Order: sequence, then C-alpha cells, then structure tokens
Amino acid sequence: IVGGYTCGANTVPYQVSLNSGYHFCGGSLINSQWVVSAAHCYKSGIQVRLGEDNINVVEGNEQFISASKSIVHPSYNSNTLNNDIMLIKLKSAASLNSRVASISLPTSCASAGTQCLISGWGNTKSSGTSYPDVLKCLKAPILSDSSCKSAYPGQITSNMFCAGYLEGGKDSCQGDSGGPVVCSGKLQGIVSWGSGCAQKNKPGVYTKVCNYVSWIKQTIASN
Ligand SMILES: NC(=[NH2+])c1cc2cccnc2s1
Ligand SMILES: [Ca+2]
Repeated sequence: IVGGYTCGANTVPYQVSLNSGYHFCGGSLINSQWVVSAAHCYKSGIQVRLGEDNINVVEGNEQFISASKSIVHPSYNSNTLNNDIMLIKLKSAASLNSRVASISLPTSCASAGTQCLISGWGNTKSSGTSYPDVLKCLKAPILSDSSCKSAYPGQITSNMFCAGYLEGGKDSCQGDSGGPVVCSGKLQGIVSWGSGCAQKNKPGVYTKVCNYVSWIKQTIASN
C-alpha cells in the first residue's frame, strides 16, 4: 500500500495473510471455514494466517491453519485477469473472536464515489521497494467506469472496477494481491492488478465481488 497508514493491530479482523514459507498474498475471511483471495495468488501448499498484525513476530493473536482445498474460478483467464477470484477452505475452523472476524458479502454492487478501505502488507514505494511488517490501510473511492476504461482501453471487463486517485500518490501494490476492498461493511473488491503503483492516471483495478456472490455461496455449500 503506497501513501497509506498503519492500520493498528487487529483493526481489520477479516484480513488474512497467505503463507508458503513467506507472506505472498492477502485474503478475506468470509466465515469460519472459508477465505476468498485472487486467483493469480493460486499456489499449492498454502497456510492461512489469521489475527496477524506484524507478520514477522508472533504477538499472541494469530491462528495458522493449513488449507484443505483451493478453487480458482471456472472462468479465470490469467492473461487478461478476468474473473480473478479464488476460494480457499481451511483444514479446521478458525475461532472467531474480537481479533479474527469474517466480513459480509455484498447484496448489491457499490456506486462510483463510495469510499472503501483497502489493506495489506504489500510494497509501500511507487519507485522502489520497502515491504512493511505491519498492516497498512488506505481509504480510496471507487472511480467511474469511464475513467477506469480510459486509463486501460480494451482491458476492463464488467468483472472489474477501479478505485483510487488519478493524481497518483495513494494505491495498493504488489504484495497486496488478493486482499480486501471493503465499502459500507461489505467485501466489494479483491486487489487484482494495475500499472506500476500510485502512478498518475493509472488507478488500481479490483475484482468486482458483487458479480460472484451466487458462485461463492453455491461453491462453499457444496465443498
Ligand atoms: N497498482 C496497483 N494497484 C497494483 C496492484 C498489483 C497487484 C499485483 C501486481 N501488480 C500490481 S499493481
Ligand atoms: Ca505476527
């Protein structure tokens, strides 16, 4: 996250860190047994780490649970990143408490102008590399689809939306992949892609979760 702030330990209780020996993607807890992340974050051998703040220090509120199965969307296209969403089932149910909570799925899509909260442990420099150990947060609005499509001609589908600032300065970045974009108490997006980080007229692109609620609900009830 570039131009954001330190969230505060466990102030984003649904935030997840996917670990395969190191942190490589974020995710969101939707109920005690399931996590939603980005399909481009798919790997075999994932351990989900809940209740984390500093990912390099065991502070006492973490739960490390291995994944029993991963399901990448049936229509994920790695070349265009269309349908960039995946579900991960935990081997054991997590214990929900104040520091580990799940986030709600949306009932309808959010409107341009709505302010959201984006979080993650990704790079904090637009021109450089500095990975933080504690969770960073960024409040950003959803942009109009026309400004999103003008920045990325022929690349945005109806399953994506842009959020951020066209002036540049504040944005999600590498390492933030798979993490949450929460607006009005619902999970509306997943950090998916962009061009550089915090560049002018190059906002971040997010998977539009409101288009996948039926697929999510149906898949978790049959697995
Ligand atoms: N600028 C963004 N919002 C980006 C997010 C990601 C996520 C993965 C890879 N590259 C990028 S750029
Ligand atoms: Ca920790």
